[PDB]
Amino acid sequence: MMSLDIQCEQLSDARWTELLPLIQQYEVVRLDDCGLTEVRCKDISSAVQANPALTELSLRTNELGDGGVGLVLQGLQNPTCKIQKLSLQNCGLTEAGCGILPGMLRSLSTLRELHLNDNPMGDAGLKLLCEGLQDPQCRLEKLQLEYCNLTATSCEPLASVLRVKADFKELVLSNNDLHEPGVRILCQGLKDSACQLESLKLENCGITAANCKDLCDVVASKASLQELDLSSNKLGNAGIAALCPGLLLPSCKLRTLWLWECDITAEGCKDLCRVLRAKQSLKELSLASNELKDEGARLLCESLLEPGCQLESLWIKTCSLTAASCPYFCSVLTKSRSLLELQMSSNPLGDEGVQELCKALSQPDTVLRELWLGDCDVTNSGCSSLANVLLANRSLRELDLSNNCMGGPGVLQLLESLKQPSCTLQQLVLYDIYWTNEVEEQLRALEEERPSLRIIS
Amino acid sequence: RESAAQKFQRQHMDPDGSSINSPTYCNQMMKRRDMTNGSCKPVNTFVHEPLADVQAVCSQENVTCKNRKSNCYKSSSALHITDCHLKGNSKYPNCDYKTTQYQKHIIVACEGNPYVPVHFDATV
Repeated sequence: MMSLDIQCEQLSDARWTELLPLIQQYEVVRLDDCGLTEVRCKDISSAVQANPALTELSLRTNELGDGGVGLVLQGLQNPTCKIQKLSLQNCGLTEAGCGILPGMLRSLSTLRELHLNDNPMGDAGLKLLCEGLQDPQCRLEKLQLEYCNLTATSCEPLASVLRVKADFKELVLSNNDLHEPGVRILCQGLKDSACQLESLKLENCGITAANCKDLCDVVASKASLQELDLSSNKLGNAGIAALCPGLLLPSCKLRTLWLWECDITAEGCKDLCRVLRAKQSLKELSLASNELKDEGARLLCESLLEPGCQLESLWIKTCSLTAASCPYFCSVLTKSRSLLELQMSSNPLGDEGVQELCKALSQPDTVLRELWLGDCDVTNSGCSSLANVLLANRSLRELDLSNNCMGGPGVLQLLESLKQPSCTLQQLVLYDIYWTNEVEEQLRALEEERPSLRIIS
Repeated sequence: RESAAQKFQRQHMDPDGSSINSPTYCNQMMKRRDMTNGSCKPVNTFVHEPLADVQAVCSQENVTCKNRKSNCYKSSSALHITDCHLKGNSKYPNCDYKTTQYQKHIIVACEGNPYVPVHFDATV
């Protein structure tokens, strides 16, 4: 087994020619953000053509262009090619270079994972893609087409593909404006599909509340669904209400639910809490960028304390939460033995809110491992309370305080606690906090005292 | 080990760069400039002006830093900037950013000798 993995490098002709023999022999070749261009795709094509062991080829984030992409796909058509995973993400693929796709997909019968995200192929390019995907020999488990300039006209071709395939595990069409009617067509294709779908991501696709009865039908039809991402869509409370009945089915084993920025408010959060209380399988939930408000937060906390809830990660960044909701999180941090990660950044908690949280965390029997309190209007006056937490808490490993109102004095109070070798914290995050060279010296002195301590800025 | 002045250039200086044609600019730059290591930097600004131009700001209008420090300076002219905002769909190690461009005055904190930017305070 041989693997090569390059991330973020400027490959000179010198450093490049070195790799050619490797690319001709290795099972795994990843050349991501390596400044590759079309000038290098013939090397890649030749190398790959002579590589019967190659199973993964990733060239994400390189300016290959249509010619470069064309040359690469050409080299993948040897009866010897064994490739299973292919990524041409962000490679400058346009509709102009998609004419080759139908041929490539017909011959690559070993292909299981295809990443074409961030290529502006558009609907014309997508249709050519689906002509390949339609080929009986094309059997993908995973397809990623995030941000490819697709609209509603692409939905029928995609739906037609889903109906006749059975191996699909993951589908991402995020950041394409499919619109309400396009999303309905897609859902219908998923329902009619025999595929045991595990992951579905449709962020920012023009989904509305009107689509939510169909998405409910989709969920119900896929007992294998583990991850559902409907973020950045105007679902609203009504949309959530139409969605929840499917999430509540005994057969639903959803593990991750991403609902970032879905125009959800308190009552919609209420609908979801019903799901939290009944679905022990649900481990990760994001409601970030929704105006849940304190009432919303109160509902979550009460649900989190129910025996039926085993939530492990909760994302509630930018949810209009104030100090008034913090007593309810206290009860959670004190009682819940499942919550390990709590993202509450960009909420106007203030010193009050954070001081309250510190009260619960200043006990040694908590389980919380990661807490984000960035941009929560925390000042120097809240840092002594945080300092105490760092002394007394025996679970917290990471604490994020980026983008707050504190300065050197506040930060210094935190460093003092970290001087103690018994402190549990492994990582303190302080982006965009300004302290003078004097504090920095105290900061770097600590880092050399405790090399295992990560302070990020 | 890097000086504050070096850290400022790594995190905020991209004289020749441009984001107007590249919606994935921030995704590349935040990763390349070591600002997605261990945690996704929530927000960041890149300045597309000559280094010497940004440094000249320390010799321009004195203003108060957001934390009330007094060693902050506002640029006399609006500069070309790219803002990077972490998207709510992000979960480390996956850091997805929204890229936006503006031409605005910048406010930096200057320290040490020579007197150069050591902190990006704001855009106005």
